[PDB]
Amino acid sequence: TAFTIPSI
Amino acid sequence: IQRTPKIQVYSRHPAENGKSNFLNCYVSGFHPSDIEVDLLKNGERIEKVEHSDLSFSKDWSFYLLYYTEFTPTEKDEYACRVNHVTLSQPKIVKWDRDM
Amino acid sequence: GSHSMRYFYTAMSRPGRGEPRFIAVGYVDDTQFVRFDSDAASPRTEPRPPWIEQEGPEYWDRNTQIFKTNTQTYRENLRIALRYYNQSEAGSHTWQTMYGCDVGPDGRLLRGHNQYAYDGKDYIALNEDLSSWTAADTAAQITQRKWEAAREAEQLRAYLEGLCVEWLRRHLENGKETLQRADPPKTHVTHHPVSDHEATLRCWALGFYPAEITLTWQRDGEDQTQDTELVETRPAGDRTFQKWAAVVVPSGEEQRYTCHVQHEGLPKPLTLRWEP
Repeated sequence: TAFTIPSI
Repeated sequence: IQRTPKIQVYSRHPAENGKSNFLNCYVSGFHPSDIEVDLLKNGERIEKVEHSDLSFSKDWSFYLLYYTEFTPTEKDEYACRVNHVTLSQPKIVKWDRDM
Repeated sequence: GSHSMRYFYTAMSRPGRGEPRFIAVGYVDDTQFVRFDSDAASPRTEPRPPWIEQEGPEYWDRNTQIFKTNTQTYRENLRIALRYYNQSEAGSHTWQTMYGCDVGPDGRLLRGHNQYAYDGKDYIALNEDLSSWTAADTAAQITQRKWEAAREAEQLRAYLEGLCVEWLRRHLENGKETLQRADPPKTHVTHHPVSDHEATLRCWALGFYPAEITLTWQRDGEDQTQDTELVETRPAGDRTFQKWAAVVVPSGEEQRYTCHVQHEGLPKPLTLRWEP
């Protein structure tokens, strides 16, 4: 559905 | 760093004096995202104007679509007024039934 | 032919005017189907295409949740990014990310995507092998070893190869009627005088989807690339697009010019001329 991106 | 926007004023369907239609002004290739747009009718700006959600191309510059319903007539004049951070002053573009 | 589901995130910092804003939009080829804006009164994921609407509560919930976290995620990013570049808390900076999965005319995963850009410049990007990263500057390399250290690359893949594609396939079925239908352009050439010796020939292509097209002009069979004036492909508003080419010819020779058009809606390429 949508990804939970990791911080920089 | 900073890129001034490109501008396109046209209609959804071919111009037909009398029949109704849609007025389009498409801003593209600008960065940063912050920008102001106005649709004009003989110098005065239309009240109800809608626009597209913010998105960008693969060179990262942003793009948006501003549209409004209208009935193109013989003498009525229309244009787009755009202002960016890359602009010393606002830029106005006249609509041309042939472009 | 082949399709793709794609996501776009954009975050802007505004010193004094509140927490940084986050807007997320989702596509499937050139069609949009979702939107999320931390700057809306009561933010939630909203539909933008008819077909997506049939999804149940859960879907909308889970997504809105993911999007709320991502709002906090990118806010730490704007903050962090300041230390990576020795920037002050007084300026405004945009963060841009893209990520998706292309599928092939058959169903299986064709290729994955994920890039990042700070203020329009490319920061870091996962390579097509879906396991390593390409950094653009020392800052980016700080980000890289973090991601390498946390096996972040693997997570992304498990998605791109699983969830992402599994949905692109579903999204496509519920949207057969439009997502999987090409609308070939309606073409025609126009004439516009200019000088008693010159004249403009404008080749049009209207109401077409998807937006990928190709309009070319030719003088005696040879290309007129450096003499043609192409306008960016602009959206019609009804979901289709428009585009036009132009070339200025001498009065008389107009018949020595031929437009050429290609679009997946066309079986075989086209060839038009001026029909006076």
